[PDB]
Amino acid sequence: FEHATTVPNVPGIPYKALVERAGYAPLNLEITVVSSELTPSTNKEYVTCKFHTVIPSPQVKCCGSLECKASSKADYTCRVFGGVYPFMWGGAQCFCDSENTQLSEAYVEFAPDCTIDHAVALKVHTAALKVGLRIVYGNTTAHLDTFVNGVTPGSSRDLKVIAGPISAAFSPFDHKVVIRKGLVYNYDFPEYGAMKPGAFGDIQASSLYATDIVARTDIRLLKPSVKNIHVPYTQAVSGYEMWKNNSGRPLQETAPFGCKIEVEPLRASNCAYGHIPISIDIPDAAFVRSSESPTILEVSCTVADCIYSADFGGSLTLQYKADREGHCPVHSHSTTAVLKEATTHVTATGSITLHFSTSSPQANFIVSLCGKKTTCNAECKPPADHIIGEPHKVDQEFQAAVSKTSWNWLLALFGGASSLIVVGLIVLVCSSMLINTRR
Amino acid sequence: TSRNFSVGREGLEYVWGNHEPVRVWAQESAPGDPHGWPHEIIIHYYHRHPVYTVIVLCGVALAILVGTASSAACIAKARRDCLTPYALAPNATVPTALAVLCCI
Repeated sequence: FEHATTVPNVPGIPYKALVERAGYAPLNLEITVVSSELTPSTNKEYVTCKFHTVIPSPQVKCCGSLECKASSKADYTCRVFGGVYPFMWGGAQCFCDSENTQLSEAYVEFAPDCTIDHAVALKVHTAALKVGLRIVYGNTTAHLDTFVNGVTPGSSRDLKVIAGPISAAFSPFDHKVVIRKGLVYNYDFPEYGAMKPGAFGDIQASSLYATDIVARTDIRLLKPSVKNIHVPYTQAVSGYEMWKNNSGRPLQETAPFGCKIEVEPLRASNCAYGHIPISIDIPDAAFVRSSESPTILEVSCTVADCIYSADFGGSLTLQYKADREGHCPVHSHSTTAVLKEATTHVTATGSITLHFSTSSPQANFIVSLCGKKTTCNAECKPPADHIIGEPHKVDQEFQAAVSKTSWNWLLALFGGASSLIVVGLIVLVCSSMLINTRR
Repeated sequence: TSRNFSVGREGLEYVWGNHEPVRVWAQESAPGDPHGWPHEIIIHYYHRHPVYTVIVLCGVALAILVGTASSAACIAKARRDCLTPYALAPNATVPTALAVLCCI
């Protein structure tokens, strides 16, 4: 049998529904989102970290001249200097006086500690939602993971639950995402090849162990001044370090909907947003004939004292008369009241306590003890506690949220105005007919 | 120190140092009684939803105003066209039978 619900996507809150087939005893349905994963499709561009400025030993063909060449090393900078006469510990390093040429080389590497302290630049496409469900039908519990797309039939044994499309398309990640030691940032990194000196991504490589590193770190080779051999150079600050100082707070702390940002793989777990249209094809054997379940002769609902809060702030006793003992499913036929119980034991004459939760200031709902709908009426006072540590089990509607005293006053005012204008219209027509008969 | 943070029906998560996050949700504990006198009801629903309750109260004020000024306008129109068309006609006499039934 096919049942189409709409489960609120809040992890942990059970969603209760009653499936009634003609000729078959009502079955209790219980859908819980144990966990959720928002996994985007990732694409790694490059890996960046602090650069190691490698200055080789200066070359002095120092009676003659040297030529600058081209190398594939990262940010390979070269410069030829006119007349040097370099010194070391030992005096003059060659013979001709001002015919001495020094070649300064400076490229960029990956720091030795980069295998631990590095960032990964990623582009993430549309995200996919996957949920863990705890469908409880009858007295059988089934755990199962389904894709939230509307077509994939994730099934544990014989449940065949199809998770409909999520009502709201939400993704806490931007197009470009930076991952550094497990912390996820939304950064607009430069593309592969567009290295900006002094900014994030000034040194790029496909991997840490790659030999095709590309860099642009603004290395300016300066003319030596001192007599001792020297490679004077100046450089821009590490873009990785500058970004680390100005990174802001991660997505783990700036995420919406209480999302838990996790890595390996990148995902946003336990996000509370939207509604999921679940469709369950319950196996036939779970249902039982209407003859097998006990039949309620008459029942009546009295509600002890209720508040409308997140937790189960309500109590309810109903006196029933059953002709046979057995188990009967209990359900609240209302969107603003949810029962804590699902099945209960009925024994001839008895009374049972059912705890519920409400968002309206009225227990104005219906309860079914394996059929035999009965109505409750009471006053739900506001809770004394201001802050609780548990999510609200029921959403806040309008006709429910407005109480009956306020409804009575509103209808008194509006109906007074409407009756006033109706009396005005009737005296209008009566006076008009009197005038028409006058002349 | 002390820090004041606003909590709503959706919740709030705060992390203090190297502590596990703790989440808190706000209940509808507005001052007043939703089932008391109208002023207590208005206090409750103004603390809960101010703009909505202002809209509803302005709606009832407009409904009473436009509707008392409409029934009264129609009443005055009927009075005028019951007193003028032949009763107030110069040198004309209207006895009690067709005067006092609506007039005065």
